[PDB]
Amino acid sequence: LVVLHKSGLLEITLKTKELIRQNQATQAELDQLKEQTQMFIEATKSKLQAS
Amino acid sequence: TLVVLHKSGLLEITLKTKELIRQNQATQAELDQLKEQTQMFIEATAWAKLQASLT
Amino acid sequence: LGAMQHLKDQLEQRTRMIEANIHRQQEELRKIQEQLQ
Amino acid sequence: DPEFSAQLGAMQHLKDQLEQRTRMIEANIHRQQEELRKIQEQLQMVH
Amino acid sequence: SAQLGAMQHLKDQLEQRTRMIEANIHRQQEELRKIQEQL
Amino acid sequence: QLGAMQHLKDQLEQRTRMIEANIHRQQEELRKIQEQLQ
Repeated sequence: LVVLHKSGLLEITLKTKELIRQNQATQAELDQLKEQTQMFIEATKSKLQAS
Repeated sequence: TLVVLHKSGLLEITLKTKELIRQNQATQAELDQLKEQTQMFIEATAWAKLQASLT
Repeated sequence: LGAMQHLKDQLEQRTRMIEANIHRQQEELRKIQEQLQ
Repeated sequence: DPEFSAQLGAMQHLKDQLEQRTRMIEANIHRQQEELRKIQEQLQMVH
Repeated sequence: SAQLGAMQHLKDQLEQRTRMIEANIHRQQEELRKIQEQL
Repeated sequence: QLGAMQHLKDQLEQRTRMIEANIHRQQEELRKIQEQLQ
């Protein structure tokens, strides 16, 4: 941990886990936005309100 | 149907609200994670767990 | 129209659910800031 | 009260918020990518 | 006192993330009253 | 402990690469979503 801090791999590890976290959140948001699309454009060819 | 929602302009509100729930849930997840990383940080005064968490 | 209300019922019911949620997040947050002295 | 130009305008309103969500996420991702660049930089400087 | 500063470093990241989350929560805090009044 | 550090640094580099890959994939999905409307 001392070497980790002085090498600054500590900072890198933490910022990297945080960026991974953020990226997973963006992936989740993107998946939901995806499902509502491909469902929006679908009700324009003939559930939605219920959603 | 949807036309009623639009007429009520509850459309604007329902969408904004559902958006708001999504955001609140995301930040809640972040908060849960921060809460444990914090705890585990503190608890170490246990060290193996944190060091294992960083590697 | 009679529908409007029932949907709205849930809407006030949910917004006030969210304020509570935010209050909970803020208290939890205060705890975290506490622990870090 | 109005006629089903209610339809048209409901559709447009929904499409607009949905697209707005798209640009929000797009902004999010770019911020992530710059953070990436910073991490990769910082990581190039470790022996 | 080698580790002192490393531990401090972790505590620093935690203070920063805490501030992040709190800022977000307050913006959401604004939109909530905005909408609930709207009704 | 030179090599231990070295090892961790490699793991970190790999983690960046996937992240970067993800960022690209996520962008295309966006773009697909960005299409469809118009």
